[PDB]
Amino acid sequence: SSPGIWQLDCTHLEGKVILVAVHVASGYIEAEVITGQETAYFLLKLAGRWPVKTVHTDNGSNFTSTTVKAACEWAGIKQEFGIPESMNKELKKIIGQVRDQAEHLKTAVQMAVFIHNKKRGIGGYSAGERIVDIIATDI
Amino acid sequence: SPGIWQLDCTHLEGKVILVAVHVASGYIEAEVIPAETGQETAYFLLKLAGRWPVKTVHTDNGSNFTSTTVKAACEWAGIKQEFGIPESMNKELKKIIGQVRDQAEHLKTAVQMAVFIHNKKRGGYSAGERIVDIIATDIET
Ligand SMILES: Cc1ccc2oc(C#Cc3cccc(CN4CCN(CCNC(=O)c5cccc(C#Cc6oc7ccc(C)cc7c6CC(=O)O)c5)CC4)c3)c(CC(=O)O)c2c1
Repeated sequence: SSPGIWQLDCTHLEGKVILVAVHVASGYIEAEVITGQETAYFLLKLAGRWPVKTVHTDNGSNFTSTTVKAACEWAGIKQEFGIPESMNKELKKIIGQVRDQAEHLKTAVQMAVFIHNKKRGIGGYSAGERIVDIIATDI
Repeated sequence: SPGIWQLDCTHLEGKVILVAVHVASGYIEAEVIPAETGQETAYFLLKLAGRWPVKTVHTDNGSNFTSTTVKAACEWAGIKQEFGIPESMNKELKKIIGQVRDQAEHLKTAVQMAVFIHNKKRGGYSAGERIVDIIATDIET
């Protein structure tokens, strides 16, 4: 039972910070180029869109943001340390494939997210379909 | 109507709030645009299409037909912009936004709290469960 289990991490590119959330069971990702207020905002707007019940991070930075805890409490997210970067260097390759189609890094990040979530291998389901499948199976 | 959406704008506290509605489910996506249209709308649409099936976006004025960036995003992501929109849920949303406004320093935070409530509440099924139900019923169909 991992419908609402997510992984949260940072990555960096062109001197900017990319927050990345991974739905662990599906591989589905959401990201944004941005501190604690920013992380809390990102988590709230994630949690309004998917079932978000547990978020795992692997360092201490999110345990020291008062707004992040406030977001956790408001939305009912347990923020837990540990495990339930192949994804960040998979996201970075795609960002590289597209970087010249957009003026802003923002945009190239979101095109890369698009491709990651929509792409297949050939057959089966994309990450975007799996997360919907997982959730639909759930209720 | 799996990938059918309608896009509209609302205003609070001197700000603009882009609001995307998945017509069949009532599920909504919103964001406080710092500016007004243009590359803000194109970015919002690209994010949206990276998350959901977005095939047809309906609007009922001419504003989005005059943005080259919006047109570039429609064609990058495979979204047909279509005019006409044949409901009152900017109304609802601001109702919830008022219920929570004192819980957030920033209007955008309070908008996103309103989206949360609208999508999760009921009863039977919430908008958030329906859009998933509708989409999962479809992949297997
Ligand atoms: C083919 C194609 C397709 C798509 C395309 O698209 C584009 C584009 C674009 C673009 C154009 C212009 C501009 C920008 C970015 N612009 C926007 C505003 N940006 C301010 C951020 N500002 C906070 O993020 C912020 C600021 C302050 C506060 C917070 C917060 C919070 C918060 O959250 C909470 C959650 C829960 C709880 C309990 C509390 C909180 C709180 C605290 C509270 O409230 O109590 C957040 C700056 C940058 C982007 C292109 C063109 C291309 O590229 O070729 C393109 C091409």
